[PDB]
Amino acid sequence: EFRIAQDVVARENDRRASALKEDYEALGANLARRGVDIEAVTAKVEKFFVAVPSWGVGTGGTRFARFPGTGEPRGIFDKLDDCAVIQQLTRATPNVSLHIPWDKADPKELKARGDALGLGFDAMNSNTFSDAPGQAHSYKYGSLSHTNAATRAQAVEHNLECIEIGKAIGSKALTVWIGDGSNFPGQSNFTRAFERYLSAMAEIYKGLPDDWKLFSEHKMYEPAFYSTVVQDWGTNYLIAQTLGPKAQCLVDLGHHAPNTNIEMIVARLIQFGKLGGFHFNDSKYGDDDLDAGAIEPYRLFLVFNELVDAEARGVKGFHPAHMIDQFHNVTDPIESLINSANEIRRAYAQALLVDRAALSGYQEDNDALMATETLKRAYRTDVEPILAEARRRTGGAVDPVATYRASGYRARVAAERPA
Amino acid sequence: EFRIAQDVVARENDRRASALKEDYEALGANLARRGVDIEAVTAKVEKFFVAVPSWGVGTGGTRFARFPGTGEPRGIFDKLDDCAVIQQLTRATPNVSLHIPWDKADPKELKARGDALGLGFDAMNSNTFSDAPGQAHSYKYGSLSHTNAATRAQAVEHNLECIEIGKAIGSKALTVWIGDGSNFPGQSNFTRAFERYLSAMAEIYKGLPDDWKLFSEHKMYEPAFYSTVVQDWGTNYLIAQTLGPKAQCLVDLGHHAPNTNIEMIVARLIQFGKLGGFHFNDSKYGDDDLDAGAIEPYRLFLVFNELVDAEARGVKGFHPAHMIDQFHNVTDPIESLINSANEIRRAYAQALLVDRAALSGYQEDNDALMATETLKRAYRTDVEPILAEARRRTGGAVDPVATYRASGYRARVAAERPASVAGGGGII
Amino acid sequence: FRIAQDVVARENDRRASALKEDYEALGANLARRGVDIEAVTAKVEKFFVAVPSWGVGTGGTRFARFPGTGEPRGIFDKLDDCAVIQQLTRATPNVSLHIPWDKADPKELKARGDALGLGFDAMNSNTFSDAPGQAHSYKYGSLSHTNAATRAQAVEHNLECIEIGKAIGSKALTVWIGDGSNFPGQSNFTRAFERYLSAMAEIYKGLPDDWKLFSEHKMYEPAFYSTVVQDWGTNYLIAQTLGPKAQCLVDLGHHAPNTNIEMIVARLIQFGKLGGFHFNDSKYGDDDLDAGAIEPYRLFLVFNELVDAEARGVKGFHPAHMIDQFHNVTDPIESLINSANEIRRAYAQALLVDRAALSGYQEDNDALMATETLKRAYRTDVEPILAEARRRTGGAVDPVATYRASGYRARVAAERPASVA
Amino acid sequence: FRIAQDVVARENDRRASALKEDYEALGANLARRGVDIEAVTAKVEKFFVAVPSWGVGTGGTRFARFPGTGEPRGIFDKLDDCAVIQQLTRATPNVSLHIPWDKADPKELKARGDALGLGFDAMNSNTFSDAPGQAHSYKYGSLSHTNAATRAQAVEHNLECIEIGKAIGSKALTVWIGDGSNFPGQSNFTRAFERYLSAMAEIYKGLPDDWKLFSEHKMYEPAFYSTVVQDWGTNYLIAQTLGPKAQCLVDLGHHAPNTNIEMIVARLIQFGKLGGFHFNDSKYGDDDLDAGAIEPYRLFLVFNELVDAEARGVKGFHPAHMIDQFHNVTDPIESLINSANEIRRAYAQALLVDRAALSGYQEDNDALMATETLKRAYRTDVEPILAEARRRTGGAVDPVATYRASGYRARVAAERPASVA
Ligand SMILES: O=C(CO)[C@H](O)[C@H](O)[C@H](O)CO
Ligand SMILES: O=C(CO)[C@H](O)[C@H](O)[C@H](O)CO
Ligand SMILES: O=C(CO)[C@H](O)[C@H](O)[C@H](O)CO
Ligand SMILES: O=C(CO)[C@H](O)[C@H](O)[C@H](O)CO
Ligand SMILES: [Mn+2]
Ligand SMILES: [Mn+2]
Ligand SMILES: [Mn+2]
Ligand SMILES: [Mn+2]
Ligand SMILES: [Mn+2]
Ligand SMILES: [Mn+2]
Ligand SMILES: [Mn+2]
Ligand SMILES: [Mn+2]
Repeated sequence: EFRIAQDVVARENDRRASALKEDYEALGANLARRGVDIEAVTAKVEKFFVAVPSWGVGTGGTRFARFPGTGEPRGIFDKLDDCAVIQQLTRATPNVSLHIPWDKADPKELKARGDALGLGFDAMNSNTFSDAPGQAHSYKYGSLSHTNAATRAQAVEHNLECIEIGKAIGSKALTVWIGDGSNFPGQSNFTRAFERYLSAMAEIYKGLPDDWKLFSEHKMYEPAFYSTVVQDWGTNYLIAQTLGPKAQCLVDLGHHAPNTNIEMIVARLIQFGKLGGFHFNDSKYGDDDLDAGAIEPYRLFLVFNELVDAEARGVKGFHPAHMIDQFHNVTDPIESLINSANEIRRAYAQALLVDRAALSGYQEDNDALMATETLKRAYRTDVEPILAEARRRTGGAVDPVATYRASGYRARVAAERPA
Repeated sequence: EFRIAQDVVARENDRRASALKEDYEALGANLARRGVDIEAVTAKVEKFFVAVPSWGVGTGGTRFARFPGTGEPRGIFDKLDDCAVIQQLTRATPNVSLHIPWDKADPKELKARGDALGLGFDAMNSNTFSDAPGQAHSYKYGSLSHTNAATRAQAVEHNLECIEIGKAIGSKALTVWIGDGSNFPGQSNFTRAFERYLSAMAEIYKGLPDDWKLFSEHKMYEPAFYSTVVQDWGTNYLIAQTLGPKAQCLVDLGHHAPNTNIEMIVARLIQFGKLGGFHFNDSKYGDDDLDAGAIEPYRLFLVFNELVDAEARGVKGFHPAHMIDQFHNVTDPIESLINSANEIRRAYAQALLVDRAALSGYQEDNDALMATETLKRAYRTDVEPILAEARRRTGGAVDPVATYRASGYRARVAAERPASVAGGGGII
Repeated sequence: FRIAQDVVARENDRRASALKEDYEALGANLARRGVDIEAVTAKVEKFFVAVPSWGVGTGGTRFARFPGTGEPRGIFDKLDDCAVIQQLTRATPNVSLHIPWDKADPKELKARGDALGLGFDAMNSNTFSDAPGQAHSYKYGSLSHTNAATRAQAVEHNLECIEIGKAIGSKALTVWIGDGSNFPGQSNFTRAFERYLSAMAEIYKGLPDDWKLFSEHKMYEPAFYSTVVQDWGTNYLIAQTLGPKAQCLVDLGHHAPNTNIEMIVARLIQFGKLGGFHFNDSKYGDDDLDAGAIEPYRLFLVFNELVDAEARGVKGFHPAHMIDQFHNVTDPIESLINSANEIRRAYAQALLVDRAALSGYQEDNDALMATETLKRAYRTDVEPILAEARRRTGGAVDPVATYRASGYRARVAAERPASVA
Repeated sequence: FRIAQDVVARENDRRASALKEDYEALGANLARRGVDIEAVTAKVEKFFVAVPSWGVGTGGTRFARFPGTGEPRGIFDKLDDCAVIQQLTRATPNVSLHIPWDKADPKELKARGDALGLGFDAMNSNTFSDAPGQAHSYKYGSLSHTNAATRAQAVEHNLECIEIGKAIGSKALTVWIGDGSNFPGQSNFTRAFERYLSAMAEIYKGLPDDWKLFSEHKMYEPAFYSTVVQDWGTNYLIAQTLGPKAQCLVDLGHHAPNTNIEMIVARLIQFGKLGGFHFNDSKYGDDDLDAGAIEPYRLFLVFNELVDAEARGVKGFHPAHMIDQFHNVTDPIESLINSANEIRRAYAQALLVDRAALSGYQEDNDALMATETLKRAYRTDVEPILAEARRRTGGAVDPVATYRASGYRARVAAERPASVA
């Protein structure tokens, strides 16, 4: 089934075919003059996939308010339908990231709906940062690192339940992000809290399938405003190293202190084999969770530069999980996810254009200016023609958002869904 | 009416009177050696008041979750009852700051309850950063600076109603904080958006009584994550200067960029007569809204040092409004507000101890070390005996939190009020 | 000609074919977007940014300085090097001088400038360091120093900068001082600012009718607790207090972490106090790195505000543009060349924004299409436009490549002795 | 004795009465709190922090240096000044040397220290600046430089620092380098780190059995885009990779804005890699200001983690403590005196925390009482304890007051030639 009529996609592609051909051939010639085969780039671009968050499909909110749009998805099933649109048009988001209990539903049915829509499932995400009605023990003061044994046990059990749901739908990993920390100095004993967390995570690791990975996600602050147990990549490394080979670190771009060189963290984790994956988004102040690349596109390019370099250096067994973790508070969630996915492919595409041989020589000779200009020659390249062509060739739209709007999908779901 | 039994307050004071006497006399002796009359300090401390937020007595939350405790207040009347407890035990929070429409209710009943509890009302707070039921225009894309004329008018009308409610209950000011801003470059035109805001505020200004003040509150970010119309004190000054004499700037401690020298902003606003008031709280990362002084007590003291210095050299009827703006997500709201009000008086008391004459000399001599040590000599002084004696002398408790727990108030209201349920904040 | 014309010719010819292909390709793409590439190029070749005299020599940190070969011996050598930057980029016809660093006979300075085809931008005073034979030290401040005689000495220095500037063609004085404190209590915030205001008022009195006085704010460094002119708020208060000739200068790296700098620019323009810019890039503090090397989009967003001002028809809006950078690990001339290029790049992209469409998306609160309208311009590779603008005006298609081909650095290295103490 | 004993005695007697009153009052308050003031004073008397040789001279920024009078020139003058701090505070018996700044015949250094009653803490290498005659420049790095010969030169310099240290009684080498990049792409993060690790392994081999090697992380400066040893995470990787003798040194002002530093301290202690501390305070960057002059509570919280660690009896816990500050606008000796004082103040308050009560409130999630339990200790004015500790150990009740009364600064000013006067 196709959420967006195929005739609309065809019509909107034909409407832009002429211009695209000119832009693509123009870029192809320019790249050839630079010794790059544009076909080789497009080929890799159409293979780059990033998972879409179920929680990004509906309108998000802040601690102050939530302003829903029309046709808000009623549950995980409506969310999957909307995710299908993103994948149909960008062809870059074949897998969906689920969050439990937000997306709790019959696993078998989730699998059926996913298969019918042509969608897969990425890492599962546990939730012990909020209480569910009728919950025996509250996570107000923590979960996996809570002082109360029963509360930790409950948190662990919930994570095991997430694993069970994931196994039913085809997921192969569990991402653990908790709000555990303190809001006041002295409230928590930093070391003891971390010891409890490590002990609890060891129990989850014990119940982790051998064809699964366990991802721990660090965050400097929020919901905890004084200290957070898994506060940065340093603590995260200690966790992954301590737990085992199947445990790795997940880097969410917006979870770092102001001015942090995030691309270096990525490099460090790769070198020591603990870079499990990414949670893509952009920010300017805190964990803003804005559309990827909308604030600092160069930074996004530099992160991918490290990923591509890893391959170039011959790093092996390197297959980071890529996921978008965003909240869309003032835009059509589907549109933002579409352009965010496009932006991630944009950064990846530019990273592929870096002349590694040239860069290597400038680094060795300490020619900083030419080294940075070598990175810029790649970043400054407008790879949109490649992104559009990759989409067109794989059943997607030349201009996803334009086709999305031309289809009238939002008004359609608005009529189908309550207000 | 006494929310907390007088016998309990008396009992809990007698239990600690002996130790207090010793500490107070020791401190009095130390201050005397320093040429300071402990009695003069206590006399001023007894008269220092800071407004408590009504939204502060209820458990707060984050965008990820809210964990309500037992006996959560149902509405403004329950909240007023709880604020009465903070005032009775600390004697430092006689006025409550209301937020509309969270606390909307009959002005006669509000004023009636306040009077019976011995509570007054500080500045009113308007809410155009959220949508209420039946609202004709959404504030999703802004309010006073929204591109839609009808929306701006609706926001203006709401503020005018806030002034109306405040006039009926004895309030003398309106504080305006909005989330207006953008999450993406290009979404808003910085200039046009600010021009729209100024024009809307002008209409609100026209509705201000002659003895009222309009406080605009800046904030770097949240809920807007790319730009905010009233992002800092610079824009805030432009606003106040543009609107008029009754318009001044409100400084919320946790609303500044990382590493900002906040005490300097206070000085600058005072110098140009635009320091409307304060929103006290503490933080480490963003607008954490934590208990005042719990993270950086020295910074709080330094802010009060600017306030006391201005006071010491008599300036333009200088009387900024002091208010606490905090959310308590992991403690008993009443206890945190009690100790936060205490910390504010603590910083004030310490600022009073600064030898202004000596500091002035060291500043003119460019003796940086002695100048900073002059400040530290005051700050390092443990003024707790003063704070406790000030409380004891005015009908308060020597140890407020201790007295609060001994009274069993929380267990009491928990039994009278419906049980609560945890859930999310507005993440989805 | 600092750089041989035959070299510039040879290097341009070697790249003419590729430029033609890229420019014409870009031209067609722009035409399809309703934009005339010729109109963009015509404006780009006229965008100028002043080159800092202090940026031509290698810079350093409080830890060390690593000079390269052929470091300029004085201001005259610096002007010679600035001539290279202008000849190759054609985007830096004016130089910004710093007194006393560049103190010399005004007549000679002017003669060298005219000979090289260079002009002079705003003068820069220096009361953040002590010069020989000074009666009072600026250790504890200058224009805001508690000692009246020290403030007077600083005022006199600024007036002298104005006299030098008048003689050489300058029409503005930029004032940046380190005045502030490293400890709470060391300074009375208000009295220190009042002293500063009194001093600046005197300097203002020495301003010719057609001159401007620019005060430059900075959050910290050299002062590490408080700085008198710490941010744009205090800066606005200064400009408004002083008068019509007093305006604010914004140095990109002088703001608190995460500050929305483009908004400050918009605010100052709205109230007519945006005197000019000090361009550079940074990641941590006032790093003074090559413009656009760290955050190119932010640079573009700043220019988006500058172009919007013209779009909105702001009157008498002629901000001064100056590069304020230090080059610690690269050939200063090469960094200044590419930095000037980056600035023209951000400017050109700002010119490509479809303001009509943008205006529509803003009014309809279509945040996604509004930001995409900005991105469509920013994502455009305008390098061909920059290169064509240079070709037409006597510059180099690839400035740094041409600079390296000329062997200029090696030449001046043999002419200039390295300082030994 | 640098300071006349009669002056110390006279200034102590002058303030003995008030001290007795305050100490006794504090003793009674603590008594009521179940604490023996005598036990606290006894521990404070034994808390020592290394004074940096580079701390007694006036510091500066990249913009300027404003030397005071009697500036110490060379290590011998510096040791004489350091002796004044130790004599008056009795809290800084050991000095931290920096090579080559303090290079001199080891025998003479040892002799001079013994004569002044001063020992030597960790040695400090310097490959972040170039020395005269140096074969290879550290402009683009040192231990992680791409040029093999440059790395070898840096390794040898470090080995030389160990040799000097062994001769004077030092038992550790602290390695802080500016290695990094100012531009994206300039360095390959991983390869640069691999080169550093290989270089440090060589240095590690020259370590005696009883020596420690400390690596000090820093977010930025002098490198403004990336730094090889940028944070504690990379620092942990280094220490763990090198071996048991390698540990991490934490300099308070070397972290990103808002970083929870006390947590990093706890984490390093838990994994046995907390080598030591570099004390100072800051507000913006690596300001290197007097310890506790900006954020005294943060300093207390760091000591809370240290005192707790001992309370828990953690293994591998025995951190070195050193002051690493620069004094740009004060008498360096007075600042080091009051900084050492602040450090003992924070230590003393940490000793007052009721660990049993705290533990209870932590287990019961009573956040308010847990934090108040810390505040009850922090709010306590321990100055009487600090003053008494000094008085009882040969120091001054009021160090700075005694220092000024002695007229020391004027004395050395008359013995040492200033650049101009
Ligand atoms: O980033 C995170 C919270 O800050 C986690 O990944 C969450 O699970 C995700 O954002 C959904 O709330
Ligand atoms: O600080 C504020 C929001 O950040 C405003 O004062 C609010 O009105 C107050 O905090 C209540 O949410
Ligand atoms: O930016 C500044 C100092 O931070 C001023 O403009 C200086 O005068 C300039 O950078 C030269 O040092
Ligand atoms: O802190 C450091 C430099 O930032 C190192 O410890 C230095 O060796 C010390 O500060 C002396 O410059
Ligand atoms: Mn995430
Ligand atoms: Mn997040
Ligand atoms: Mn507030
Ligand atoms: Mn707030
Ligand atoms: Mn500048
Ligand atoms: Mn600067
Ligand atoms: Mn250090
Ligand atoms: Mn340092």
